[PDB]
Amino acid sequence: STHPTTAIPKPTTAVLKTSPLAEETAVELKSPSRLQLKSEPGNKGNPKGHGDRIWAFHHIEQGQVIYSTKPVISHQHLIRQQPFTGKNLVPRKIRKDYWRPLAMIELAGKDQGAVGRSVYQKLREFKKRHELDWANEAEEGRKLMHKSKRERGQELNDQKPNSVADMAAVLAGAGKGNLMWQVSRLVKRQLRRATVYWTNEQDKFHAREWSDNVSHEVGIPGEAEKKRMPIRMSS
Amino acid sequence: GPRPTMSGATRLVQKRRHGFLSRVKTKNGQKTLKRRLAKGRLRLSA
Amino acid sequence: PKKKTSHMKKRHRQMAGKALKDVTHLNRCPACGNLKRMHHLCSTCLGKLKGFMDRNG
Amino acid sequence: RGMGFAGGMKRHGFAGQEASHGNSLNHRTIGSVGGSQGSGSRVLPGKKMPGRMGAQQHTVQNLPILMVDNELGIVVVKGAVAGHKGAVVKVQDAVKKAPPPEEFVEATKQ
Amino acid sequence: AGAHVKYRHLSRSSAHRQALLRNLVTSLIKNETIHTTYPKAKEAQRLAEKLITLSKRDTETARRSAQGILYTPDQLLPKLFGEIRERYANRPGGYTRVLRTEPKDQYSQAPSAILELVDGPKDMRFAMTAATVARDREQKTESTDLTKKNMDKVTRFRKDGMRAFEDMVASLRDMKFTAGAINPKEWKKLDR
Amino acid sequence: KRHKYPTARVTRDNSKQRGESALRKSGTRWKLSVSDEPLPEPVPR
Amino acid sequence: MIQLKTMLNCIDNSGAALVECAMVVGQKRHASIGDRIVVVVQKQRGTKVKRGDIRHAVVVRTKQKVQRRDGSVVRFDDNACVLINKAGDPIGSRINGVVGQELRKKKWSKILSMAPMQA
RNA sequence: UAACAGUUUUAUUAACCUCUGGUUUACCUGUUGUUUAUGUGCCUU
RNA sequence: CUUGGCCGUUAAAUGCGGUCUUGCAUGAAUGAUGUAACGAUACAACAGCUGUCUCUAUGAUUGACUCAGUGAAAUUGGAA
RNA sequence: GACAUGAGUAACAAAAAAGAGUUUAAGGUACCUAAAAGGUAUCUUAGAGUCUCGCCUAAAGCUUAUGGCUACGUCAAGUAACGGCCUCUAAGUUUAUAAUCUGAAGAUUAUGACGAUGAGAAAACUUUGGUACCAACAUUUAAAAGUGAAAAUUGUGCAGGAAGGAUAAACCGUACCUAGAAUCUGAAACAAGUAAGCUAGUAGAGAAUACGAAGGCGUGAAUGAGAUAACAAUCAUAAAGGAACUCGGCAAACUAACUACCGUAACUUAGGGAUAAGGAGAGCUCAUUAGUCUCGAACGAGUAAAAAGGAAGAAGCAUGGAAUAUUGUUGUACGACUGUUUAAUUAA
RNA sequence: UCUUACUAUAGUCAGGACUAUAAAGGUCCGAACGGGUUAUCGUUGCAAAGAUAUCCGAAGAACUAUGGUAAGCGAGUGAA
Ligand SMILES: [K+]
Ligand SMILES: [Mg+2]
Ligand SMILES: [Mg+2]
Ligand SMILES: [Mg+2]
Ligand SMILES: [Mg+2]
Ligand SMILES: [Mg+2]
Ligand SMILES: [Mg+2]
Ligand SMILES: [Mg+2]
Ligand SMILES: [Mg+2]
Ligand SMILES: [Mg+2]
Ligand SMILES: [Mg+2]
Ligand SMILES: [Mg+2]
Ligand SMILES: [Mg+2]
Ligand SMILES: [Mg+2]
Ligand SMILES: [Mg+2]
Ligand SMILES: [Mg+2]
Ligand SMILES: [Mg+2]
Ligand SMILES: [Mg+2]
Ligand SMILES: [Mg+2]
Ligand SMILES: [Mg+2]
Ligand SMILES: [Mg+2]
Ligand SMILES: [Mg+2]
Ligand SMILES: [Mg+2]
Ligand SMILES: [Mg+2]
Ligand SMILES: [Mg+2]
Ligand SMILES: [Mg+2]
Ligand SMILES: [Mg+2]
Ligand SMILES: [Mg+2]
Ligand SMILES: [Mg+2]
Ligand SMILES: [Mg+2]
Ligand SMILES: [Mg+2]
Ligand SMILES: [Mg+2]
Ligand SMILES: [Mg+2]
Ligand SMILES: [Mg+2]
Ligand SMILES: [Mg+2]
Ligand SMILES: [Mg+2]
Ligand SMILES: [Mg+2]
Ligand SMILES: [Mg+2]
Ligand SMILES: [Mg+2]
Ligand SMILES: [Mg+2]
Ligand SMILES: [Mg+2]
Ligand SMILES: [Mg+2]
Ligand SMILES: [Mg+2]
Ligand SMILES: [Mg+2]
Ligand SMILES: [Mg+2]
Ligand SMILES: [Mg+2]
Ligand SMILES: [Mg+2]
Ligand SMILES: [Zn+2]
Repeated sequence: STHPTTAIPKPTTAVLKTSPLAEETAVELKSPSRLQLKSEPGNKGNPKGHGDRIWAFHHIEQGQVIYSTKPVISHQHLIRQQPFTGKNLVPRKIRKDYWRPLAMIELAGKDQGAVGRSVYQKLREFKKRHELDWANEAEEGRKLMHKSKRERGQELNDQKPNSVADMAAVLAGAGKGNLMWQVSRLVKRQLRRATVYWTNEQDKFHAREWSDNVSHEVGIPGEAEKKRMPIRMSS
Repeated sequence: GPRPTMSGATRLVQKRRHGFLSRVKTKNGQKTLKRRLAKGRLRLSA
Repeated sequence: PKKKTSHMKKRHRQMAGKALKDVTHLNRCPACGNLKRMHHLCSTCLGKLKGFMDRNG
Repeated sequence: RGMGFAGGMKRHGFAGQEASHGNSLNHRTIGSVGGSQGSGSRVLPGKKMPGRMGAQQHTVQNLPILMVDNELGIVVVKGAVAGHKGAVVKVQDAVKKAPPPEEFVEATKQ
Repeated sequence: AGAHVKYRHLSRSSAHRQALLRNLVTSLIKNETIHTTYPKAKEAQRLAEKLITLSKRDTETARRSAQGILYTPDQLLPKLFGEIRERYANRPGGYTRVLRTEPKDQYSQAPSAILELVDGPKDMRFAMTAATVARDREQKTESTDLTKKNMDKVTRFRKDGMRAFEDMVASLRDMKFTAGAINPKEWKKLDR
Repeated sequence: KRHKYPTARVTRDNSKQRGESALRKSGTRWKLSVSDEPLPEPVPR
Repeated sequence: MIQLKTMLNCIDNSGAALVECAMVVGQKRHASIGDRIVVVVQKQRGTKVKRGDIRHAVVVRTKQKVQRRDGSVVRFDDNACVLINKAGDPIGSRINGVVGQELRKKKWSKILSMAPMQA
């Protein structure tokens, strides 16, 4: 069975209005989690350094997005993150001449990997609710329901704009129980610092508004070595 | 009755069996080309 | 067939009782006055009323 | 009772042909329709063939009357009668039997 | 050779035919009207009336029998045992109406008809009778005995009846629905 | 998990993506931590 | 309804246990209770009749339902008979089992007198 | 007088379903595997 | 010649099996002869089973029939 | 060559299947309106989509080949996540060279060259001959367990199982179609045929059988709507009888699968016959529990653990419940046997 | 480029059972695959060899793929 939502106004846990349907901001729908009320959560059962950086890759022609914990992607990410959008629309493999890094999220804490694994979870869950349960784009915006099953599937593959908006939401506190919050419980709570590296400065404008805890930089480590210069707006 | 003898046929065999080089490099192939050249054929092979 | 059918016998088979019957079961719509079939609804007023009940209801 | 277009088995009691021993498409067919040139080179009149069946007048003779009720207006006769329920039938004294007694014919007219 | 058919088979299999009638009835209760072929409108009529009879029963067997006739019962059962049950509470049978129309598909020229629920929001005979009364008052013509007969038919068991009818007449007159209509006094002089 | 041996009682649905469709907008099979939030709307290209 | 190749249980002390109908005597329609048939003995019991003998028999009860004037209908779980001679009288002297009451109107008095129970 | 009881067979043609059977593809009941929808649904403070 | 004689099998045996043979015109690696095992080979019998049949009946779908759309073919000395 | 007849006839029937709404563009009608325009409704042509229902499913799905009269904005140094080109060679080829043979053409041997269906360093950064070999079969092995590959380890049987070379990014391919719904071969939009991988889940020994999540489909009007006669095809059931049918049990029906169940003849080449024959059991509930597992704290409890389990019990006409596995026995001839054959009338 | 044989390089054969083997069998039941026994349908067919059921082999003298060789005075190939 499956349960699709409706495009109705709802409250948000983030400090921003991630969507025009957002009613309120910074709403606590559940008590803090075990690690939310922790000044420095750590990677207890994960490799050293895992979770400090989160990568995002996109198809520079079609817009298909993939999230990874490592600086590279494999055939697993494509089979496990890309749903069926139609015939001849799901690639049978990853082609090196089409997939490029979209962004990299780096947390200030260099040993609090648990915070990143959570940001990674919310990102993959949001993407699943964009490919499925896209009631906010059926009659509005792109109007996917007014299109053919061919054009509709081509637009469900273009998850690049949606992905950038997910980052601005997840990094702003979106999601129930995401570790981007820091509850003191003396009760004062705040957001954790993060840094997003972009290959294209223009891509960061898909999000209508960014949080105050995120800083933007141009250039992902490893691209300059491949002779891939970043795209800047001010030239 | 006729049979589907071109089922599963490949174009690598067409070039080997009826291609241009299969004829200019043989004694009997040269006659074929010269016969078709005298008749005015555009397609001398394959 | 053993022989070719002549013009007389093929015209018989095609015309004798095969004439198209005129439709005389016609009357007028009570709402607009257009010609319609007896015991049938007006196709003009049907669509117009079908659409009138779609806007305001 | 009407039967519509009936084949040769139902309309005339034709036996039909075999069912399994090689028969080809002729299980309920009428078979041969006549003899060859020496018999006229034609189908003879009166040849029994498929056609409409039923919906014809039919008489049953010598049926006794078991009950006579005036209130219900019924006359119960022994046996079966042609037609469906609700159809009109004609009842009359039997022709192959002696007329009813003279005392009865006069009592009814009286 | 055998028996006459009990009902129309509609050139289908047993399972297909049953599903066909369940869909026609499901669409009828969902939209209150369906435009299909006359033979289908006449086979779905006997099943639609038997489903509304179950809606007027109080046993649980009737609730399970209605669930087995509709295709989305969780969404239509409340309407069946709700709005529809209250509508036909005082009408002894005859909850449906089949009206012949012109062919819905001109390719086949198949005789078509409209199957509708009487006293419903999309009653075509209720609207046609209103457009007739609207034309008479706008043209100052005297309504015929057949128009008055239909005016009483579409207002007797309805909830409000005359009030709803007069509102439909007033709406059509204000909207000028009868514009371009031919006066019945000029029908005898028209050859087209 | 209480019983870990392979033959243990199987009570999960082994068809994870059952009823899920991106073209038919079927929704998610289960309720997630981000399912009660409004989907963020980006700026179009 | 007994016909050619039908097997019947002979219920008289003639020496036969299972007989096969070979001919329906006196009619073309299949034989019922009270009709004569010609049988071939297939099994004996242990001037008795031996296996392979050809004798006449009378159907005394059938598995097909037999209707009567009073609307009553009788049915047995088997088809049985008793052997007779061309003269018409029984060969045996005692019958073990119930017989059909239709033997009365077909002039089978001798078969009924030696019958213990009738149904 | 009453009452009781008894008053052919075979073959064939045709009609007819009261009876005896056969059939029953939108009837009732029971039941297996699996799927879908809806409702409901474990222990403990 | 011939349905060879005899026996068994069948209510009834030009069949099948056994057996005797004066075998028109069997015969020994153009192999002779007898078993086990094997066979969509051929023949015969028994039990069971059945619409194969006595003797058919009813039911289902697709065609057949009608309306709308599209639109062949073999054949044809000429034909009242 | 044109035009007739049959004939407005047959056909548009792979036993999947359709029903009701919505909508875009262009155009044709009617009305409103006569300032054109616009509006309302409807029809034609070409599309799109929603809800419902059904069919396929170890496919009629997805990803790719052979191929292509479908269409040209299909983008790569290499690995992960790629082939060709290029190097090496097999079967073979050779109007290359030399020698030899030869009526001419040519042929032969050697060498060279060419020739994949094979072999080719590294990478999530990279540039001797059992001291054996990489044919078949079996076994073992990436340490929580199971499963499927790769490669290797060990062994077995006889039928005794290649060759050769080595070890800062050109050029070519990349679109679509995979045959039940518009593309390959079958003269074609043909119920045929064609290579590889993946091919939900339940349930099973299983890729059997049944359902079917996703996906696709329910054909380009190459059709649609009715009606449900004869007759045909493909099926279903059937009183009594049970081969009386027939050249002949043709066709159909009976039977059937499973168990670490019982039992099993003549004969025999001693292996068989044999899964002979013929019988028994089966689903649901439940007493009971040696160990394993779980919970609580030796012991106690537990099948919201796998299994075991009994002469236990309940209900129904019926528990191999639906689907899937087509009888048994006997006597001969011929040929020992498994095999092979007239592609498309003879499979013996 | 069909087909017969050969040749080189490769690939495929669910599951179960018996047998001396863990693996030694022109073994057994049975899918894929490969055959084409029987019947019906079809015969201007969907098809110039098809459909349905039934039946046979299915670790082998097996099946399959890409190449190669051998054919038209003399006969290539041929479980014939
Ligand atoms: K020479
Ligand atoms: Mg592609
Ligand atoms: Mg040929
Ligand atoms: Mg080939
Ligand atoms: Mg009638
Ligand atoms: Mg018959
Ligand atoms: Mg004459
Ligand atoms: Mg004549
Ligand atoms: Mg039809
Ligand atoms: Mg069914
Ligand atoms: Mg009757
Ligand atoms: Mg009656
Ligand atoms: Mg009856
Ligand atoms: Mg019902
Ligand atoms: Mg000799
Ligand atoms: Mg027509
Ligand atoms: Mg004709
Ligand atoms: Mg006709
Ligand atoms: Mg026709
Ligand atoms: Mg228009
Ligand atoms: Mg390359
Ligand atoms: Mg080379
Ligand atoms: Mg290669
Ligand atoms: Mg196919
Ligand atoms: Mg084609
Ligand atoms: Mg095809
Ligand atoms: Mg299968
Ligand atoms: Mg397809
Ligand atoms: Mg359709
Ligand atoms: Mg019977
Ligand atoms: Mg019976
Ligand atoms: Mg006989
Ligand atoms: Mg006979
Ligand atoms: Mg048979
Ligand atoms: Mg007991
Ligand atoms: Mg009982
Ligand atoms: Mg042999
Ligand atoms: Mg063989
Ligand atoms: Mg042949
Ligand atoms: Mg062959
Ligand atoms: Mg043959
Ligand atoms: Mg070849
Ligand atoms: Mg074998
Ligand atoms: Mg037939
Ligand atoms: Mg024919
Ligand atoms: Mg065998
Ligand atoms: Mg086998
Ligand atoms: Zn009108």
